[PDB]
Amino acid sequence: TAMEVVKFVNFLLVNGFQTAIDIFEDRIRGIDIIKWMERYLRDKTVMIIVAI
Amino acid sequence: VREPGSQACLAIDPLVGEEGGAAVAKLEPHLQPRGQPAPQPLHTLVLA
Repeated sequence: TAMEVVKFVNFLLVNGFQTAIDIFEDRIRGIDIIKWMERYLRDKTVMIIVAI
Repeated sequence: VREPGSQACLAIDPLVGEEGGAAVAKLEPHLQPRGQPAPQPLHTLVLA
């Protein structure tokens, strides 16, 4: 569901939500993948969306 | 008894800006093609 997720991220960014996703965060995600994931997993305030 | 006429509940619906939202753009580098006469490494040999 990569294409649909890109459309979904467009929808969220247009409406003012700062969405963090691997494809767009490639530069920072490239420094340390696990660190990048843990940054958003540890933060309680970040809402996580699970694309089933 | 009282009537909810004045105090009726309120529904909500965001004013989505998706209709005017910009799209996500993919970048592709225009490779300098080797199909076109691109240069090559000059592996040199010696005629002794």
